[PDB]
Amino acid sequence: PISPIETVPVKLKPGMDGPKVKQWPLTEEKIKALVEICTEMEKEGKISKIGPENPYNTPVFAIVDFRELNKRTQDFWEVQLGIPHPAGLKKKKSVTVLDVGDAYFSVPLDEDFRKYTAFTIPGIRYQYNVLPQGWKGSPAIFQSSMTKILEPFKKQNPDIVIYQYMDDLYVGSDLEIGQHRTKIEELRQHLLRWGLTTPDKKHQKEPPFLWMGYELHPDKWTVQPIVLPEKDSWTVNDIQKLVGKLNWASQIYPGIKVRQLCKLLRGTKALTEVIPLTEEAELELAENREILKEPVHGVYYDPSKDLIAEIQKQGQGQWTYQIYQEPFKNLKTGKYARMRGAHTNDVKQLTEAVQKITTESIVIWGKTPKFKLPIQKETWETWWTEYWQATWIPEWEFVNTPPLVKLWYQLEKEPIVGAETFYVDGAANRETKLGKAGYVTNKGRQKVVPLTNTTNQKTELQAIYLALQDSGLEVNIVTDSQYALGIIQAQPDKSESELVNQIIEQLIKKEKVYLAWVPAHKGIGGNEQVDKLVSA
Amino acid sequence: IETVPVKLKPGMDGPKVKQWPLTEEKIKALVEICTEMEKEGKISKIGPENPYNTPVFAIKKWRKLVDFRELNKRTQDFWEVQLGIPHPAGLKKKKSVTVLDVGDAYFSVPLDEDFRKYTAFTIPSINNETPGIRYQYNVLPQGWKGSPAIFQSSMTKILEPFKKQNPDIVIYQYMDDLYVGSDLEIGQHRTKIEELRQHLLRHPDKWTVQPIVLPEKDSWTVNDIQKLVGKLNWASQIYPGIKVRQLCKLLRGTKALTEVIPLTEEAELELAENREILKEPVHGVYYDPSKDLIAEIQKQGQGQWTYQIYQEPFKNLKTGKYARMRGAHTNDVKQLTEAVQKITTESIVIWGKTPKFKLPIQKETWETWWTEYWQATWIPEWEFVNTPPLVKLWY
Ligand SMILES: [Mg+2]
Repeated sequence: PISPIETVPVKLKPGMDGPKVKQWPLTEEKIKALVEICTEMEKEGKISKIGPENPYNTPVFAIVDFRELNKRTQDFWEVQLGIPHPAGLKKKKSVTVLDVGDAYFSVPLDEDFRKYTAFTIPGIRYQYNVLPQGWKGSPAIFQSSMTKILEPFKKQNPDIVIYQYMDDLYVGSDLEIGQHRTKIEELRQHLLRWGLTTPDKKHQKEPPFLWMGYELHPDKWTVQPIVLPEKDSWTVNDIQKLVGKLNWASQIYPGIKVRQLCKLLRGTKALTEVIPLTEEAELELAENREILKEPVHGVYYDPSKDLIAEIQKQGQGQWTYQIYQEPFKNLKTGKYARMRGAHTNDVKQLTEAVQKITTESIVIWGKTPKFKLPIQKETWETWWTEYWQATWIPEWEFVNTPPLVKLWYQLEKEPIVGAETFYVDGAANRETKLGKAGYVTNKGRQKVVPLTNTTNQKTELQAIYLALQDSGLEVNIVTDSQYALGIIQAQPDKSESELVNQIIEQLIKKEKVYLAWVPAHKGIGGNEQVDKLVSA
Repeated sequence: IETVPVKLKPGMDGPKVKQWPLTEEKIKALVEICTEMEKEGKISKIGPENPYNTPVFAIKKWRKLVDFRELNKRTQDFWEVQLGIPHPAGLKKKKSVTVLDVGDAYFSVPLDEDFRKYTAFTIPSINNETPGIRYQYNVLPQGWKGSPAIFQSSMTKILEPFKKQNPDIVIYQYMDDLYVGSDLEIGQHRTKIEELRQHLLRHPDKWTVQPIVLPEKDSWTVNDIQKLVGKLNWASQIYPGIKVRQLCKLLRGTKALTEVIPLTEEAELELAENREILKEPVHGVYYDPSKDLIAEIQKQGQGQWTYQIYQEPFKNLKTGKYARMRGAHTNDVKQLTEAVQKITTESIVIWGKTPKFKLPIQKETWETWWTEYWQATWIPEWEFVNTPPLVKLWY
């Protein structure tokens, strides 16, 4: 049933010409099979025999390697921000999921591009007439076709809601199971007048409809845990499709990216060849599994009840949040591990988590949720005022949860009277990567320290550290370095930098600190002194 | 009419920008705005096979706003058909400039067919429950660089009468705007605008720079001097004559920061002498028409902000301070935005170009709210950054 829809005009990437690849001769058996097969696609109209003139060719195997053709195909414009989240679905009275079958083979390929789709049978020579299976266009062209076709039936049935996602048509409508049945009939026939045949093996009873792998019960959508095999013959394409499953779940299941397995795909070869990988490969699947094991689910959406996001600092650099509408009936829960900076703050990370969640909703629900955050209104207010950059949170609202967020410490706006003033400085020879770090003081103390394999930044920090250690609860300290000044000025909660962490531990312990800065090399008092002490 | 052929800059392809998520509201808004333009035939639905895309959004003074910044960077410069011919220079000086939205004119002139693909834009769908609606302009689009220059002549013929009719009212066209400046009294100004307005229907002189000044002290502690010293050090990069030395001399020791210190004639001479030069023009300032303008904004906490426009570092073409006292309307984002918008209009009226901004904010943040406050027909280029101690260095 090849659809009568107009064809989307496809081009090759400018500067390129269609593929030309040799077919590795297959086994007598394989060949006799591919023919057997090709002959009926030829019968169904899906493909067709062609003369040995057509320069181009792409490999068939018997278990089409479209890699090349795709590498030279006009990259299209995928028209979707992402896959739809089940929580985004509103609750409907009547719902059916028509799996449009064979949908690719039904939708015809542009004539003037068909040339490129030729393939031979070790030979017999064919060329497609319809969206090929592996071809790059297929999905994007199929979606465009599917929509042009639904449009008509849609202007006609505003009550009905059709969501497409590949070969699956979620048709929902708040209707009498009777009248719905009828609409589904009608619809089912429209498709037919367009060659789109919808098999009888559909959804006809079961409340757990599987639209996109989301079991759609009337009040609870769920996702059956994704099984992820590990066969003997771990074939290339298998490795690719494997990626798919993972990647698909990923928009629910938190982090799974088999990125290092993906590296195995960064050195492609025959699609039929088997090719494993080290601990990278082996271990990646496992960590993925762990996550894939525990199922997920949530309620549907109400376009009349508020969205509420609630985040909680469930640990160092990992946060959690849930977006719900009804106390124990949440849509999406989520974890958010991140630390955007080498030195961040909980206040700072909270904000990041907020903004993630904000858009994430705007994508799914279409509006920004209202928050319940582990941070006191005055703690925020002080922090933004004490920060050089501009910031902002939306529907902020305090919720006294157990782990709370606070600015662990703060520096003094003005120098402490009666605090031993530490003049600090460090240095290191670029060549040797060795340096000293020390100080001098208004009293008389004067430390200096030998150092191995560091940078001048590291010394300038070591030096602040020392003066912090060798001092009391209140201390004025002074650097010839904006680097260290900056890190500290930013009130870093934690860091990748141990020394910075060290420097922080002290900072939370002291009682009053005032870090100041002076122009290096000017005869600024005390400075010229520590300057000489660290020089060799 | 026969379309003016325009083409992308050498060896650059059209734009291919992803669309930002839109609120179930701005979307709806757009959706109707487009369905009409479609009916009027100014746009037209296109397919997935047009690999290009520019983002759109709903500003609201609803208005469709296409973020053409890319297609503009990729558009051939205009210089044959001299885009907005010489910059007035008069504008800078007039008693009153007023800006008009000549933009809707553009929707008449037909756009070169072999160029339409490059304006493709896509209206997003909630939860991605629907393929986006994609379109392609069929007329000079609103924010395109190509538009105005192409329509340059039509406009010129249109104003010529009224211009020769009032030989001294400067009219500068920039993008979709018309900066009509005059020195007439406010009332007698407005008439001229209205006269100019029928035709189409067919206060810089107060701007002021920032004089850097050192504090007024007596309670000079050690760091009070250390402070001064540090600044005057950096200030030299701007005024090579300023020099701290007699000041550093006061500091010589290992004095506790709190120690008070006697400002001797050594320094008394230097401060006063320096105070002079901080108000004397850096003769090196030059606005070079071939260099970009850069704007830097610092946050000053009191709902105040500081900015400097410069082409080459330390050669400030202008410096300033916006203080948007928002007792309740304190959305830094909203402020910073308003800052941004007020600084680019100043530059359009002066250098005749929108500076490229270095925003003191996180991309993410700036990216999630900016549109909520943006009110302009245009959108300057911007780069996110982290301001160092300049806050102090000039406030
Ligand atoms: Mg140093």
